[PDB]
Amino acid sequence: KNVVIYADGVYDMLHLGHMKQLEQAKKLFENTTLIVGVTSDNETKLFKGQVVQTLEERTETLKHIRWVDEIISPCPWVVTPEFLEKYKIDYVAHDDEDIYAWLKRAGKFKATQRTEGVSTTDLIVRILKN
Amino acid sequence: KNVVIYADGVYDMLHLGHMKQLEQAKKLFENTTLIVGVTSDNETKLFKGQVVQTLEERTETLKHIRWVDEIISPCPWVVTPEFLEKYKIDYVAHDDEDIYAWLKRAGKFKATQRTEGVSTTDLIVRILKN
Repeated sequence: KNVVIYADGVYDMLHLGHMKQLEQAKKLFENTTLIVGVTSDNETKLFKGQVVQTLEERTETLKHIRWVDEIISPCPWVVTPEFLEKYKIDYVAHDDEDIYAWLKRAGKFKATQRTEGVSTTDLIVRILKN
Repeated sequence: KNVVIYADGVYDMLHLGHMKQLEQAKKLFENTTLIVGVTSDNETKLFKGQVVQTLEERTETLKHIRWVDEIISPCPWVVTPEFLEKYKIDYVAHDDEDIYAWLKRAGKFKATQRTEGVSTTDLIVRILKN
């Protein structure tokens, strides 16, 4: 009955938006194991953009999050069909050409949603006003 | 065998330092309930200083933290002997005239430690360097 969910991300400067998305992934089924993948510094910078926190710093915050059962750190930048078999992953949970088309084709994709404005970036934007 | 621990604080822009301190409070005994108190905006500003996040925002992040079992939000600014009886609190866990002298006199004080440099403040100080 237990369903293995895989949620990968950069998880830089973790905020409420990330936490609610992890909650959503954890609660996709009644009984789950939520594995979180944390992207490497090099690949994040190479493919996405600057990261504030190191891999070690981003990974350590995640172990304090209620919803997180297991962590793969660093994780592969691109999910492969082989990765799913290796870790017995039933669904990939991530926000939504389409690099997820093959997961949806297989019935293994579970969309999760981000929250805007809750970001550590925005909180410093809110300050300074004084 | 279950021990009720009370850890109050502002918990503004929660970072790894706060999370490790909550972990420490949760793990003071083999079996605990960790109650976290979240200070009101007014009293925090009046007695300590500016707060970035609202009470609602500081409280909501805490419900995502593995170690947190219960939340009192808002909490009283000053712990009283009556508060301990009301909530059946066995120990107050907080970093260390001495407003905690009466708790230590009663055997009800458990010191916990903060971590420096892990603060959201310092992370923006680390950036900008680019």
